[PDB]
Amino acid sequence: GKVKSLTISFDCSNVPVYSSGDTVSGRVNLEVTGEIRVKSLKIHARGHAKVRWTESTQNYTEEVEYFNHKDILIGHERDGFHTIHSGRHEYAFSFELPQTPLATSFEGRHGSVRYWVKAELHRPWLLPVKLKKEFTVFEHIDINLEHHH
Repeated sequence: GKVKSLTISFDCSNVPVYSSGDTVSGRVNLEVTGEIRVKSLKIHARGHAKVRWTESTQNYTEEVEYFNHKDILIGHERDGFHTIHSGRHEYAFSFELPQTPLATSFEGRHGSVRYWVKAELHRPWLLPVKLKKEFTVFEHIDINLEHHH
């Protein structure tokens, strides 16, 4: 069998922008011909900030992780032998972002803030296939409140 395509998509028009408290939902999309044996399909979602600065002249950098979510969508972490059959497969995933403040996605001279989901397809006697896809976070969008009578 052969993996013909492996992609990540985010469920939503515009591309979804996320913020504190939001659920990020998406899928790992896999197209296969024939059959393939897999150990696991894993996802790893992460948000982090990295910054750079100079001091009289020794250069420094600092990193902070905002969250780190891991999930096994197929198989088992041990290194299961699940079989993916001919056709198209969309493996759903979802996770919730922290409710506390999250820095806006950013790339600049002095540093960056990045959020992403990484998918890993692990197969017997083969190197993992790894794919990353960024998603955009805004610190401030629209705070939804509810009122009751």
